[PDB]
Amino acid sequence: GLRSEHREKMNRMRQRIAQRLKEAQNTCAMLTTFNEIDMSNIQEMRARHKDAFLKKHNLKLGFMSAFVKASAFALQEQPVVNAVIDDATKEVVYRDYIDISVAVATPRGLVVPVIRNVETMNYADIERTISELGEKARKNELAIEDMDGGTFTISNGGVFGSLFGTPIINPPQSAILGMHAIVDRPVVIGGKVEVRPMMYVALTYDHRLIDGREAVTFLRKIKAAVEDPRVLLLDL
Amino acid sequence: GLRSEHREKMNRMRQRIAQRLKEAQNTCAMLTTFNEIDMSNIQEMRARHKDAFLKKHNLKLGFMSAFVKASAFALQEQPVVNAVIDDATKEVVYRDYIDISVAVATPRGLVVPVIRNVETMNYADIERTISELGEKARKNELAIEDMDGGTFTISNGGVFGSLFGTPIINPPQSAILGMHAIVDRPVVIGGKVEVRPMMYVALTYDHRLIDGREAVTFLRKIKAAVEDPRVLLLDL
Amino acid sequence: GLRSEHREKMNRMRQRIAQRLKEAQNTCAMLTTFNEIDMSNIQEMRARHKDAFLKKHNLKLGFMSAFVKASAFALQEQPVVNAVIDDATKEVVYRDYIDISVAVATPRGLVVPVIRNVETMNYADIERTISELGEKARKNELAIEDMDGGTFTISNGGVFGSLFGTPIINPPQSAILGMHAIVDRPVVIGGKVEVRPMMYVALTYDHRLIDGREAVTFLRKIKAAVEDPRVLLLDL
Repeated sequence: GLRSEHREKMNRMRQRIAQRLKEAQNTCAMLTTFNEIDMSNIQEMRARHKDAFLKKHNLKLGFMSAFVKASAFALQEQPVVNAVIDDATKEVVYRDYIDISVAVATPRGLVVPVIRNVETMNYADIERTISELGEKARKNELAIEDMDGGTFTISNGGVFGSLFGTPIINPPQSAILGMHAIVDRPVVIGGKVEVRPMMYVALTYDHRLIDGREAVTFLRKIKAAVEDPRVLLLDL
Repeated sequence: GLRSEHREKMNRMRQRIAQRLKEAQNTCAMLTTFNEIDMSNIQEMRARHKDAFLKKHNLKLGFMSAFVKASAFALQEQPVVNAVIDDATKEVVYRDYIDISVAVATPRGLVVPVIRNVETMNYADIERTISELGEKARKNELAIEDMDGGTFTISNGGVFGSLFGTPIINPPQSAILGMHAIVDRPVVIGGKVEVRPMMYVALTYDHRLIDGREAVTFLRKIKAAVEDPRVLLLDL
Repeated sequence: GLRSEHREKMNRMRQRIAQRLKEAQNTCAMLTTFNEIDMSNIQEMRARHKDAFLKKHNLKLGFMSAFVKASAFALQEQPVVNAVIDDATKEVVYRDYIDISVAVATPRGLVVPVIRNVETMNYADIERTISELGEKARKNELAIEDMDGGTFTISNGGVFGSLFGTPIINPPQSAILGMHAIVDRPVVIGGKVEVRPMMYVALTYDHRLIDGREAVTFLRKIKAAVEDPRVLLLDL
């Protein structure tokens, strides 16, 4: 055999990132709750609205916008999940606005832009902002003010094939949604086993501020808004 | 868009609750292990003993009592899981008695009464105590001595539709059982795919005191006692 | 009812173990990601190569060696997962060698020997080392130098029937693989529901050093190497 232990020194900013990551766990009391979403409806919608959508808006219709809009609706329903707890003053600051940070992928790494005031956006606007920030961040010119102060987060581990896992809360928030890969699985529809494209979804919430019942109902609201997008119009 | 950050100050007791919650994680070394329970037998039992049980005892036959009794049996089998570790004296205090705290739901919130000395109770007694405490706590007159000093806990996230998640240990204990919603899922019975009502069950245990093998065997014991209630009579 | 709280004092070494266990969580930023592995191929291989393998090597062909070799291949593919982070000097020490610690079961308890330089071993060598250490540790004569300094770990909760759970990183490492019990489950093969022997696999990684994408790809690499062992020969 052989032995060798070459090494590299940790730079300043990576050390800062590690310290911040540990502070995130040492500040919040994190727990996770899982659920499954039937992705048939979104796939069926996009597989026929993609062509006309591409012609109209010069954009590709992914399913990220549906999740972003559903999460925005769920947050609007339950303000507490949109709030954050500040220990420096012993105050639970609420927020009337809602902006969401979505992770984008670059060969150099992954970064998290922010979508400002998502409550007034359609699917087209969300997709356009996502594409604009994904091409703007592909080149390194992404400034701090486009990454600062998200209230809620959506993490994408699905594109790499994970089944389900526990994400970690980005410091200045109270929750994070972690999506995962879509897999064909057998499910029971109307008392009969059937094959559908399903995906597990995991939510991590700060148990100090958000009760377990609140987190579970919030996740079920996201599920309801993603399975049948027409729920968004009914304000149901 | 618009921005507004109205806020509310955290009261004394909620701050104390948050501090206690963080102390719970900073004291124990928590891990989780999951399993699945086939709920066919309990449903079939209650769907035909409900009427005569209601006439005899003036009570509704839920499946909470079955889980409470099965957990009591499992705890009696493995004393270590019923013990707690005291850092203030460096002693692992065992307990010959067994009392279990079960979470009840109220519109104002959720609270956790205690069932004293569950080892000598039938299903009828457990159901009667649960109903009595659920109606007594519906009105606010629930005193401290009815909530102090549980050795083991059963958490109910199922009624809200969660699939599975990781609960957090109530401070003065070594484990907690978290039930979840019952869903019809395809399973393999005798080499053939079949549809049954299943439910995921999660156990969180303090890894300092309880070994992984012990936790897994304890969870399997609960599964065995809940799938086939006649195991309780055999002392098997 | 009755009450009694006899107790036993925690000895020195068990207290040290608990302190080390808590230090493990307070040092690393741990997260978990899960996946499922189709175990048909390994079962089919061993169910017909077992007899000739037993005659040739006087050994029983388990599936532990396949997992050990697949994990070694995955580690060799991604050096960062094999590295560890040292806070005492602010350096990320890499390792050109690879040794793996595998948990063995004894009636007195469970212990974790080490397999040195697994990158140059076949299935036969890994099985022989596992058997030798399992019989050597059955008797208490297992020295420290046979347990010190593993770079990666494989934990066995399957033999006790667990479905899936979150293991805890052994201090001087950056990841741990936790296997679980094999269960027959319905899966979709070529658009049609089918019954196969499956098993959930969980990876716990230190989020300070290993990115989520890296962990997910590493787990998928293990899955690819275990489902089709011929991937090992192709260096694919």
